[PDB]
Amino acid sequence: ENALLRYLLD
Amino acid sequence: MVPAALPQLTPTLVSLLEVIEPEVLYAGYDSSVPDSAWRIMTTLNMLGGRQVIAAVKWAKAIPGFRNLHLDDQMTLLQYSWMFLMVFALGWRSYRQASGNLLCFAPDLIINEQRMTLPCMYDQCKHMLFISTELQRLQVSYEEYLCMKTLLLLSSVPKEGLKSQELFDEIRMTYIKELGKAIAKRGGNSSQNWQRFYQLTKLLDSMHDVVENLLSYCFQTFLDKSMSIEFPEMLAEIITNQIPKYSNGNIKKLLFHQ
Ligand SMILES: C[C@@H]1C[C@H]2[C@@H]3CCC4=CC(=O)C=C[C@]4(C)[C@@]3(F)[C@@H](O)C[C@]2(C)[C@@]1(O)C(=O)CO
Repeated sequence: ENALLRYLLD
Repeated sequence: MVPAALPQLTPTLVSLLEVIEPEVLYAGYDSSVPDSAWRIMTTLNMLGGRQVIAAVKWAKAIPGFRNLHLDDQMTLLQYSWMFLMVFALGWRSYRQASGNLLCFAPDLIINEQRMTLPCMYDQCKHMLFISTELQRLQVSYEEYLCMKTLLLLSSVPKEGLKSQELFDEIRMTYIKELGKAIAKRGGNSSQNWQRFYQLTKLLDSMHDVVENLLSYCFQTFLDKSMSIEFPEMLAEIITNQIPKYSNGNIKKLLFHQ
């Protein structure tokens, strides 16, 4: 549900 | 002539903020298109997604941010992105146009005529407002940087964050940094009190501005028949933000009653 934002944050 | 060199950091938060502030992005605007509110809105959203990605990279570098629970980090960015985007649009519009024109990017400046097209009028008034306040108050770059960090930390889940104590600490560091930025101007104690009051009133006023803008963002996002496009990054954030907004979960952290 938050793949893109989670990817950036990691 | 001088040698190439990176600017000298100092052990202060504002010095770090200055070095991590993302560079102003160009839209890569194809000005050959005809003038139309729907086309403009899509163009603004595509620029917005690029700015939001830059803002996420900026937030990760803010001391302590990455130490908050990952869920807190996502939530803070989902709740605050519009604040960060509108405040920076306000800064560009103030520095480049004294708050008279919407300066989205150096190659995307929306003039009075375009701002007054039928379906641009209302949203542009809301978008330009904060720029007029930055102009009125003659906000400095150091004040702006501190205030912009406070906007990342101005909206939280009603039930609290997972790393609440750390968040409160970080937020207070930037409140203090704003005071230092005001004080560095060299005013007397009374003037410092007055200016801090005025700038925190400005911060508080951002919530009602953002309410006006999210109403457009969410409606243009949801009503696919309007054919206004959003890039993936933004679409994902908005998809996740709407349920929190509509359930009344987004709690504003106001300085004043
Ligand atoms: C009125 C709203 C508020 C607008 C946003 C205001 C903040 C902003 C500043 C920028 O530098 C670039 C894009 C954004 C982030 C934005 F301009 C676009 O995304 C279009 C936007 C959502 C809006 O125009 C629409 O809903 C259009 O669909």
